Amino acid sequence: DYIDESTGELICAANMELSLDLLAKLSQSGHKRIETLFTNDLDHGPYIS
Amino acid sequence: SSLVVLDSAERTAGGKDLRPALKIVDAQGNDVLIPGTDMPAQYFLPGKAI
Repeated sequence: DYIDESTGELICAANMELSLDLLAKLSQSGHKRIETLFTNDLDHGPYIS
Repeated sequence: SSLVVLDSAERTAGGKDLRPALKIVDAQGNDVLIPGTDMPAQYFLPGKAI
């Protein structure tokens, strides 16, 4: 769940669909180290997600 | 190589709509037509087709 430290408003929550606009706001919160998931079907399909 | 068309059992969640077929064309890449009609011949291979 990445919050913006400077004000602490909930910009984006855990386990959500990925969109262009929030990526910009996110890296501007000063957080330049994020954690994608590996769900490629076949060997590791989207089960738990 | 022998191609085997997998049934729903080993298919993922996305591969459910794709209905398999061997489509019959010409040397130029044009669709050859079924007898007396304008159908593009699409012989849809059912389950477990070696």
